[PDB]
Amino acid sequence: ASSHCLWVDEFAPRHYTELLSDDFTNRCLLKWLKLWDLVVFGHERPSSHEQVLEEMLEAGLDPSQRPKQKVALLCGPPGLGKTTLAHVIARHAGYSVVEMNASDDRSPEVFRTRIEAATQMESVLGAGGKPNCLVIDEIDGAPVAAINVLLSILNRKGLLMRPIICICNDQFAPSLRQLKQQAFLLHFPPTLPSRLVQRLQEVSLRQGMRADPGVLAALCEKTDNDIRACINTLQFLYSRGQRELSVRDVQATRVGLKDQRRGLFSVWQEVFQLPRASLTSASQRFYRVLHAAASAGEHEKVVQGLFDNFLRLRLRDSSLGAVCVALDWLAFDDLLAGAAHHSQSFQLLRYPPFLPVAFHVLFASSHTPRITFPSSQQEAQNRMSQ
Amino acid sequence: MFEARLVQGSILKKVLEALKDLINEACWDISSSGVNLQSMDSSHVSLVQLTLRSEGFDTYRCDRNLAMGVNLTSMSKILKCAGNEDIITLRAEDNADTLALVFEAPNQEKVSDYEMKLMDLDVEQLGIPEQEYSCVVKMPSGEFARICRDLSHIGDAVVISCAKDGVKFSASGELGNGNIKLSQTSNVDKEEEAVTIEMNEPVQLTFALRYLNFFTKATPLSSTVTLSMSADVPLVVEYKIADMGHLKYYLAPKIEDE
Amino acid sequence: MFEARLVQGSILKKVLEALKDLINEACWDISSSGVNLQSMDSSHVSLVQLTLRSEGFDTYRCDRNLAMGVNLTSMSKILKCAGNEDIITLRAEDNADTLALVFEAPNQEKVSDYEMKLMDLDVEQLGIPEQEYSCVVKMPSGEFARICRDLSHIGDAVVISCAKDGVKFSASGELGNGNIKLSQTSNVDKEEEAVTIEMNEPVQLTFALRYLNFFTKATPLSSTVTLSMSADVPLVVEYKIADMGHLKYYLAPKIEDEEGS
Amino acid sequence: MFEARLVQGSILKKVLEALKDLINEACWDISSSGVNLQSMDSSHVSLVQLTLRSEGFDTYRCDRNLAMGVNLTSMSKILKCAGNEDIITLRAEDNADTLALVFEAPNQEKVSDYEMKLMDLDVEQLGIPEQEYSCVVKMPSGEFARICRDLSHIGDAVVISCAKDGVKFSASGELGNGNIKLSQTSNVDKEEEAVTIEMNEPVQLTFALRYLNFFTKATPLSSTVTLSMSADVPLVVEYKIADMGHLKYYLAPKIEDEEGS
Amino acid sequence: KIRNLPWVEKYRPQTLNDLISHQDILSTIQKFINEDRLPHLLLYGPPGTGKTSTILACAKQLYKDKEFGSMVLELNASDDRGIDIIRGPILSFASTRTIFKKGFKLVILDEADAMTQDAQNALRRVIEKFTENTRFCLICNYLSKIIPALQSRCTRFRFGPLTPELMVPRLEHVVEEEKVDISEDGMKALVTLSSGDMRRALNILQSTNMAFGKVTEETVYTCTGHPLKSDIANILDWMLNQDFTTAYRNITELKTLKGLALHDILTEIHLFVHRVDFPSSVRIHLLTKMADIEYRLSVGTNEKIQLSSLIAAFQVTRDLIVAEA
Amino acid sequence: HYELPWVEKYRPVKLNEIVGNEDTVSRLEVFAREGNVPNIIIAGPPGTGKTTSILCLARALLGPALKDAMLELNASNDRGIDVVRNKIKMFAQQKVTLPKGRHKIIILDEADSMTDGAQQALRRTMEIYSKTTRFALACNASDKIIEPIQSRCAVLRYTKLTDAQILTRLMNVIEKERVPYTDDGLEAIIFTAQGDMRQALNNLQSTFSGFGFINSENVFKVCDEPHPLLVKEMIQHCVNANIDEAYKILAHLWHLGYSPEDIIGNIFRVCKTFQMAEYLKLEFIKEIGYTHMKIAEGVNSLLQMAGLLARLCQKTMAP
DNA sequence: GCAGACACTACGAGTACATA
DNA sequence: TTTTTTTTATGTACTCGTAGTGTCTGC
Ligand SMILES: Nc1ncnc2c1ncn2[C@@H]1O[C@H](COP(=O)(O)OP(=O)(O)OP(O)(O)=S)[C@@H](O)[C@H]1O
Ligand SMILES: Nc1ncnc2c1ncn2[C@@H]1O[C@H](COP(=O)(O)OP(=O)(O)OP(O)(O)=S)[C@@H](O)[C@H]1O
Ligand SMILES: Nc1ncnc2c1ncn2[C@@H]1O[C@H](COP(=O)(O)OP(=O)(O)OP(O)(O)=S)[C@@H](O)[C@H]1O
Ligand SMILES: [Mg+2]
Ligand SMILES: [Mg+2]
Ligand SMILES: [Mg+2]
Repeated sequence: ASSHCLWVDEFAPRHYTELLSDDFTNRCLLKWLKLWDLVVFGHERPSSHEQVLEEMLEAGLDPSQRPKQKVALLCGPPGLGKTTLAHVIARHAGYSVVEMNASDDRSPEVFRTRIEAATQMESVLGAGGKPNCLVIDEIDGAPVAAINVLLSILNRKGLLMRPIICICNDQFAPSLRQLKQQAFLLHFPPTLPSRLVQRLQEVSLRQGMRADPGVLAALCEKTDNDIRACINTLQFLYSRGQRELSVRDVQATRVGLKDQRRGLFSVWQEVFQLPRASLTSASQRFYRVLHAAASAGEHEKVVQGLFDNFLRLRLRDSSLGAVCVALDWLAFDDLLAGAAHHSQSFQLLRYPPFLPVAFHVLFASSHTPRITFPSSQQEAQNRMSQ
Repeated sequence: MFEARLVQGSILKKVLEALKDLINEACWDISSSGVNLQSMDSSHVSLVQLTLRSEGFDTYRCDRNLAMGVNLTSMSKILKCAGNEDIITLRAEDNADTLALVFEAPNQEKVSDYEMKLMDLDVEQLGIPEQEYSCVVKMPSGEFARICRDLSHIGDAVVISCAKDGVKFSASGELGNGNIKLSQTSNVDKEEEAVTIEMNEPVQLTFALRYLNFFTKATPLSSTVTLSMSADVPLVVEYKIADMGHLKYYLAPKIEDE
Repeated sequence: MFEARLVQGSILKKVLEALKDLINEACWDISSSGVNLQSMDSSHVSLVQLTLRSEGFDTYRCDRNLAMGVNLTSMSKILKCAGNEDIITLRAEDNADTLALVFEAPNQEKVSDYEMKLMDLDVEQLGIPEQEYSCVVKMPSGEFARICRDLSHIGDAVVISCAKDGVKFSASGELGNGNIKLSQTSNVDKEEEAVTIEMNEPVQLTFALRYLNFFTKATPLSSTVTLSMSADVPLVVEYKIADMGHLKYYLAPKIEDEEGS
Repeated sequence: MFEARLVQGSILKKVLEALKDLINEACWDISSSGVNLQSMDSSHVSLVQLTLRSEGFDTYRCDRNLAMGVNLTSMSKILKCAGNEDIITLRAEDNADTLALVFEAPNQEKVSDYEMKLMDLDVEQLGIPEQEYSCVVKMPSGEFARICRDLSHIGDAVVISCAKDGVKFSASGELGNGNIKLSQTSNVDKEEEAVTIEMNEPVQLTFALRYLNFFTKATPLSSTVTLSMSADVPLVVEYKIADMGHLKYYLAPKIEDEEGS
Repeated sequence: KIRNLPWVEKYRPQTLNDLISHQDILSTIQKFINEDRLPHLLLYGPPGTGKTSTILACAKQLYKDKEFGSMVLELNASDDRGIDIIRGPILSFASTRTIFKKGFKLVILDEADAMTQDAQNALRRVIEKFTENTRFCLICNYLSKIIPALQSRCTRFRFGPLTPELMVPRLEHVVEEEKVDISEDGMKALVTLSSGDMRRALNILQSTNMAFGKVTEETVYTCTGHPLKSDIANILDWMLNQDFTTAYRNITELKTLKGLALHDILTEIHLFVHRVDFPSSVRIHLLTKMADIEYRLSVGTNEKIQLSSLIAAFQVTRDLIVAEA
Repeated sequence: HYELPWVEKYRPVKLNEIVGNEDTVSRLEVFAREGNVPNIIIAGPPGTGKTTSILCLARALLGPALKDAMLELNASNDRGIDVVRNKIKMFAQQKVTLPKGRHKIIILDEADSMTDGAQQALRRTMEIYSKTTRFALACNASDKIIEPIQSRCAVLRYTKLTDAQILTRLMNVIEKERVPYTDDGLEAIIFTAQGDMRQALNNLQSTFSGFGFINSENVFKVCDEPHPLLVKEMIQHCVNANIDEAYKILAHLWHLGYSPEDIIGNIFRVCKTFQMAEYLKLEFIKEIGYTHMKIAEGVNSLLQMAGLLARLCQKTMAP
């Protein structure tokens, strides 16, 4: 069935030794799932960001013979292997994977009865049946009442006897904010380029296509360390007309270039800090900053971060002219928002995307600014409401 | 070429209403012996084993063994329009993507032909559930449905305890405690209401109410139901139909015993 | 002076509940022969031709011919609070805007005079061809409503065919197909439940289920409906009211293209 | 000391629902004759009087002429927790700043006490003239509620006319006029259905619809209703609630248009 | 018979031969109709140029009166045109055939710039899929409010402003049909104050004929309230030739005597400063100051202070122009 | 029968009749000949041939099973959260017998109109049933499609068609339709097309129906010259503080009947990608937004656009 | 003949967003 | 290597929860 399936499914890992994630996260998830071995399998013996995880793996158990963090929340950018890690780690620890993803109904009653089905009963095969590990994929799109249902099931003192592992893409969702305080938080770093280059070499040599490690490194750079996007791009670009991959096919924007939603701190860093030493022209930096600030989204938070961070830099303008024209640009955005929300004319909403890039023309430095998250406007509004 | 002429649509209606909210798919296995359906939930909570032999149909033609993976709701949509007492021709080809059902449901010579598209369901294999049950009792189906509804009125789960005496049902809630004690009811004229006990080694388990109600929704399918339960083996209810086959429901107990 | 008198209020309630989600506004054409209403739907796909005879009313007078365009949601709200056993008087003057509906309460004590304001729509008259149809089928209205409701669960567009054998309905949907074929059901004790075939040439045409389900709401008006079909003229649903008049529904076929292959 | 007992709990459970969205507070005046409530609405249009005599209570203790002021946003939630056929006791001390309502739980196993803070409101009695009205009529209560509800779908304001023929309700809107009349209903078995006329001078006044619907929210308290009108006096809607007392509603008319020449 | 109608509705070009200006576009659309090759049309332009009249004349030419209600679906901004309407009545009208007689149907979407972009995105495959069965005509004034996917699917005709040379014979036809005594200066004033818009030409003609009984230059400029060219030339000469006080007194007396408004004075002075050979630094300052004054007149501001600022904007540049030499 | 317009009559039915984007179209030809095509999202300008390429690929892959092995959904369909859960997933689960290397194809045309939740529900039914069904999405704005869907598909990006690529298809249509022409008329059709094959075919059909001959005068009598190439000269004049020529271009655009909103939109679109100083570009964009607020308020005259041009000329001579 | 239960659509309500 | 919240004023669109209500089953 070589001509029947995708290369992302033909080269999917079927064992723990074939995973492409960070080894620390794999070991932490496996140790967290083996902390359930006493309650689930009835056996005493199973066979910085790192420091908190290693402490919570060695923190012990509650007197109900369970981990005190009963939910493992998995976070990261798309295409890293989070679903693959959850399924491989669950099938490796003797469990049976029960999936509940975003393609289901996700109403607070259907979510409730599906969790009660998945976790509150034993196997219908009797003895020898594998336990159920409830994998909840795409929890960041669930409503807040579904998260409340999940937490009420998690905090019944009706006792939860089976592990639950949740997978999300953005950990800072407003529906998961109570979950992060209660979950074994595993954040996925981007995959190592050398490991992905070696894996793409293995895939291309299995498919009989020749490629240098340089063009595969360029493809990994293009797709922002996405395994699935790189393998799909190789599957399209190889075909069977030609054998050897060319560097200009990867360098071209026709195949393999997808839109990446930028983080807020990455956008503030690329606005305030110049790139380190082509790309040295000011026009390319102008267009790059404009497109990154447009592709991030959440425009009001970007404006608040610019307003709260631009006076904390090592500003070279001692005459305060750059600060004055930046405040003029901020007042320009505010007037545009007011006029668009007053006259119902939202074609005025194409100019405030040029507010961040103006800051990039004003306060771009070669230093390393410590960008903080904006809180002053929201704290002031809450205090004014009080 | 597969043809099965079910003599009455009542049994098909009661089966597809019994497992309407129970299983998400129907996997009909077609052989020369009859039609088999061994389906399991995705969370491994309930199991359905339905067998309809070839003698229970008006006709039965089966050239090759077939696997009909079909949607539950798409067939409930069909037999919401079927007839209670009418002949139902369930037919399919050897290598086809469709499954046809021909009937004359309103008794008004209204020739209805309803087709379905198959589901491509992965071939999971469940060979034989082991049957070495210590406690085998017999009960009427209607009284079981009534007591399951009475438990559903109060609680959310049933504590079921077998005994040489009979089967005790318990349920607890904030409103109150619902409890009955089954007695020997063999001194009646009806043979369906007689409770026959062939048990040893009494077992007390806890089961979900919703799956028990879905199992006992098949009360008019058979007059008498058989209960088979033991320690660490899931509970079986069994409806023996009169001439077509039999139906087995398997329910896994709760982890929190008592 | 226009003054019609519906002998009971149930027929007007059934008519205005059949057309409520279909007809935008009611154009009552008034003459000495009776009351005519030829109105298209909001989508300009269906057509409604209602003809009420002068002999069906209690008292009917009409000096000069009128053409009253009135709103339908207002008339629906008027006819909602109307009885099924009481006389309803429709009044209209020569050069006024008040179309008066005069009836009694369900308590049967107090009068109720509900005026409506006439509209100015001056729409051009649509010509009914009144030609012969290649298929005429007499069938009960309840069976037609039941088969349209059963075909609405499978698909959205229904291929209806008619031949020498009988009328056939097909709904190729997402679950699958539903093919219901009924013929020669005249061998019952009732007279309304019968399927009769009058004309010759077989026709297969596809129609929307929403408009057919809207047309089936005239089931309490007539026990037996007539279906007229041909390859060029549209589908006609003809309800023959017992002693008041008749109602014709015209539905255009959908555009279907075969596969190039 | 104020200490009163009711004979039926449905009196409060039918009289506070009309005052739920009509008036913002309930001011009770305590005297030896009974309890008197005179409350004007926030828009200065409606005026509610409620006089329940001391002969209708199960017991009644009143030493000093006191006035209590309670809110509606808490009493409406408290009243829904109470029963229907139980007994309600109202208690108020001489110097305390709370009003206690003691009744039976709907489970009929425990006694429920609810306390409400006394709002110290500074009002003055407006003073009804109690003059001779130019029109007095008697109507059924539920029929008047159905009449006020049927004009809600037509216009935002109603017109009440009262000649010697009877009482005419009109509702002129963008849809069309809705006119209903009631006259000479003395030939019925029920005494509460007697639509009668009592005065001579005809009156035609335009009133609001929302306030009349709020007035007809208190219909099953009494059997009949009374309507009093004059040329400039506001509309008086009188309910004779059983034996303990009566209720009066005052509704001001609208400003008439400039139809002069 | 006679009717009580406005002259922009009493005189509507029911046929394509009665429209005056866009002769190549109308010839192409007439050859579209005659060859039975009518595409999806996109008529865009300034108001009062005859786009709705064009599509109504085409609909009356294509279809008879006995079948017009079954072939044409006309929707405008007064109707609900949400995405439920595109998926509902419009899609059912497109996907079904006719009732009485065979033919292709016509969906007219007047004022299509007022449609939401969800409805415009739902329109795309309705237009593309049922091209043989039904035709679509979008009419707009702003082309930027229609998505580029809908602009690709329709052939677009720009109905530009009506030139005053071709505007005269239609106005002469309306004048002869209404028994109006008009001079040549009155017709010149009509085609000047209309500015490529037959609606305002007919409205000003009807208003002047009702107010005065004759249509001359004085009657048109009195009924409209517009200042004459000599008044604007006098205002510019006073602003450029003498001091602040004398120019202020003369302009104030001219505005009080003739009842002029500052918006039209600003418009005509803006038209005049591009004709006067100013230096480029003077012209930029004058344009900026006059745009500021025109923006200040859009709210509750005293017109006397704005008139003084209009005088000030030229009293600043007088010395600069003279010292430039 | 009614003859289709040349956009719909001369829609390509094979993948080798599609001009432009030669490498991507050639790889789609290889995939249509062989099979086992990955999930695909085609993005690009309108009129490039994305729907044509997807439909031709689906037809060439499926053959006679196109009626039962393809699910085509548009923005004219519902395709909300309840349709991705119930209809798309049931089609992905549906058994369809196909030859080797061929899968079911769920064409989701114009995928920008789908909401975020429907695209979130699309992810797991894309990933699970990939051995039996495939996805072919077409879009204009690729940022409207979320990043999990773009990771689950091969993102092909179509570029705007060049002059020779449209000229080859125009020569094919002209030789099919026996249309007389000159080279200048075809150059004018290319000029009015602006990289759009739909507009090229529409303008060719309009000119041939109206006049019967394709020279520059007959094209420009019915079609129109493009806006931003003329706006760019005015912006270049405003950069050099030349107010007279900028007002000449502005008054020429005003007398053509263009509204102030279209003119200021073209001015902003030119000033986004203009070649000048970045701080001067930001000053220009801020002045354009300040004028556009006045346009949206209600004051939209020729004097306001002239004041905008004067302020843009002031921004040059104000360091 | 009349009470209990089933699904049906209409309607209330919360939320997001609107540009290139 | 750094995260909590409701304002902008309409119009539209989507999604979900709730409530009359027509009709079927049963003793
Ligand atoms: N070691 C590996 N070698 C090759 N392919 C792999 C490997 N690990 C994972 N993959 C594939 O790469 C993809 C990983 O993405 P998934 O784990 O399925 O989803 P995800 O990582 O959670 O990202 P999102 O947010 O769901 S898009 C899948 O298509 C896997 O089959
Ligand atoms: N070209 C024309 N020839 C003759 N009369 C015209 C012409 N254009 C406009 N008119 C007159 O102006 C009236 C209105 O013109 P319309 O056809 O409505 O123009 P329009 O382009 O639709 O304007 P908008 O954009 O809808 S406000 C017509 O009824 C005619 O009386
Ligand atoms: N590359 C091309 N080669 C040949 N004809 C083309 C090409 N692109 C477009 N066309 C023609 O233009 C018509 C429209 O093409 P489509 O593929 O529907 O446009 P599109 O690429 O989908 O752009 P949008 O975003 O859907 S408006 C086709 O029917 C062809 O007649
Ligand atoms: Mg995943
Ligand atoms: Mg118009
Ligand atoms: Mg397309």
